[PDB]
Amino acid sequence: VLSPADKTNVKAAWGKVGAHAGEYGAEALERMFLSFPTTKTYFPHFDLSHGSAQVKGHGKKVADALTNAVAHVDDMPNALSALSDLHAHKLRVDPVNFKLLSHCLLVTLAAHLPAEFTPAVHASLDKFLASVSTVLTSKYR
Amino acid sequence: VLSPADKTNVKAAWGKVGAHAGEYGAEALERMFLSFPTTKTYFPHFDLSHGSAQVKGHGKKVADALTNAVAHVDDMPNALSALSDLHAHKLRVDPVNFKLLSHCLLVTLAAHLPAEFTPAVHASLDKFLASVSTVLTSKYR
Amino acid sequence: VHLTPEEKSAVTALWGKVNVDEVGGEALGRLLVVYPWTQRFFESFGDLSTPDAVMGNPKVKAHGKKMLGAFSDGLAHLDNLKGTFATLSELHCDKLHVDPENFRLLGNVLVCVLAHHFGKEFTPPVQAAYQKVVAGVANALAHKYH
Amino acid sequence: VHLTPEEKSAVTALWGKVNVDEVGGEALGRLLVVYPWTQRFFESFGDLSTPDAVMGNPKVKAHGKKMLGAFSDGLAHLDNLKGTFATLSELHCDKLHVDPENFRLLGNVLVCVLAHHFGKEFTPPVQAAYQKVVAGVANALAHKYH
Ligand code: HEM
Ligand code: HEM
Ligand code: HEM
Ligand code: HEM
Repeated sequence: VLSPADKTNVKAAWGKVGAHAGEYGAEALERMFLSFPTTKTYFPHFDLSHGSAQVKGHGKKVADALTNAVAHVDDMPNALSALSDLHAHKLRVDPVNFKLLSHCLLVTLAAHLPAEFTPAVHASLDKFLASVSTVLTSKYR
Repeated sequence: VLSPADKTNVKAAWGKVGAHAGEYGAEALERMFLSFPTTKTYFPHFDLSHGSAQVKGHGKKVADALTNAVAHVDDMPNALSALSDLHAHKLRVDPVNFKLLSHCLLVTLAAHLPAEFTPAVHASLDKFLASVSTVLTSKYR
Repeated sequence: VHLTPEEKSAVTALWGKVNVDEVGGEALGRLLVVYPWTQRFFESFGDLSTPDAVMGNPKVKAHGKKMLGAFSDGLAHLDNLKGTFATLSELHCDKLHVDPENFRLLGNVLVCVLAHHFGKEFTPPVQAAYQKVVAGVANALAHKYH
Repeated sequence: VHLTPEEKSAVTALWGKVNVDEVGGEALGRLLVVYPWTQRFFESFGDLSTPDAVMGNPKVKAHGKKMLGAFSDGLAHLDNLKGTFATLSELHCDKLHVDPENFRLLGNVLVCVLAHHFGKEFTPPVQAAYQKVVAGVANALAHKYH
């Protein structure tokens, strides 16, 4: 349950991130791969080395999904439905793994948003990413 | 996301449990207290010994909440709203603790429903209790 | 960890009644049905499309029996779970990269299976003893992560 | 656990730049703001009603400094985290009954605080080194549960 303040906070953070979003998505992915090596097995066919074009491209996809969620924050289950089907049914992503990427996304934002990453905005961002994660783990069957 | 089969499965299990529901609620609580001693600190003012009238009474409350959820399965966030406010705002229940009670509720059902606790119904019940838990941890602020 | 004599009594007495050719397959099977991402580690196992297919899949049954074998070994070595599970830890952590939360999940499934099979006999103190056992096994299996 | 020399280098170099009078309060404060059930353990602390009240609460600041003291001790004893955290484990597990997931949460908050303070300097390999450290500290603090 995102409050009006949470939505304002998340929107403001998205705004400051600006066109860096895809670059930041790739950085979050890299951080996850190095900090949490178990997550690497979902990408056996990716080269995960620093500067990998595949990780850059995927970071952009991840960023685009998250901004689609922000833009449709009052109906995330609908907006993220196809993506939740993919991660659960086809990829079989362990639900624990969403917390790990969500943490890395926060760390990435914190490392790039000194003014905006206040305790309040940190809280709002954690709730948003938790909400996105809840939808993304909602389709196991 | 509960499927039509999940709802049928959960309804059937509730039906077999019948008027034992409150008794089973108390048993689940006792199982949690003995298996997971950290949960005991939320009830400092309860006597948690076997046969405690307070645990019996609380088991009935827990059972009544769960059946209210079953009866309103397509709108659990609304039905469980007051309860989610209580557990988050007033009680400050650690979200981990919902998984522990949910497991104990399953064990209780399994120990009492030999015909009904099939792998399919087990799956359906786990999803239901996970859904109830998602609502009950949805109100932290 | 450290079980009391009463808890060790509860565990060993129940375990002597367990069908070790069946309970393993039942627990592995339920794990794959209840937490379906775990099927990711069992792609070679053939038909896992329905609960009935999973439970009757002979490879699931065979592998569950091996898995339960390791639990039995743990039961006989409660005060040295780390040593008992050292090679399995390397396998599950370093080779397979299974997230250790799934070790906890399988343990809890095993608990549900024991509850289902033993009914009233699986009392709350008996369960509490088993919860210490599966916690210790999951922790030892995850040692390579720590 | 076992950090490589490069990881130990990454950790110690960064840590020497940390303001140990401030980062602890900042991390404890964010923990109480971001995961508000944790305020349950801090009822005597007075005003925790808003993020500003939490962050400026002198008891939060004082206690965060003690907490970070223990992290520093862990940093100096990486190959014996269990011994270093034995008394704190008894306190947090046996006396306070804090669920060990909250140890992981505080560690990750500390990571976010370091990222926020050090920016680009907090590179992905630096973070990975810190994630090993906070994982080891959480595991050692939770030893009384295992
Ligand atoms: C936390 C929020 C996440 C978001 C917003 C997200 C988003 C996405 C998107 C947009 C795609 C591409 C979809 C498409 O091509 O149709 C994707 C693919 C994928 N994701 Fe995620 N994801 C998330 C978490 C995760 C996690 C935690 C994992 C595993 C640890 C994961 C593993 C994968 C894999 C393996 C693919 C397919 C890559 C390929 O084969 O091309 N995702 N994700
Ligand atoms: C998992 C599903 C759960 C359900 C359906 C549930 C249901 C309830 C209900 C119906 C009440 C009484 C509400 C009222 O009196 O207005 C209650 C109270 C309470 N619950 Fe839960 N609960 C759940 C989980 C938990 C967990 C995991 C904990 C802690 C480990 C917990 C701790 C408490 C406490 C401390 C009270 C107040 C007792 C008192 O002071 O009288 N609950 N719960
Ligand atoms: C938590 C308690 C567990 C125990 C005691 C256990 C035990 C075992 C044992 C004894 C083997 C046989 C190794 C051999 O053939 O020498 C095995 C193999 C295997 N386990 Fe588990 N296991 C556990 C959990 C898990 C979980 C949760 C998963 C996946 C979600 C898993 C996935 C596998 C796979 C894929 C193999 C086959 C490896 C191979 O043959 O190459 N295990 N396990
Ligand atoms: C994970 C890393 C943690 C470390 C390194 C740590 C460290 C410490 C230290 C050094 C003390 C002072 C003990 C003394 O006065 O001698 C302390 C006290 C305390 N800690 Fe933590 N702590 C951690 C996590 C937590 C968490 C997550 C919580 C609650 C959510 C918590 C709750 C408390 C409380 C309530 C006290 C005061 C106990 C008392 O004075 O009676 N700690 N901790």
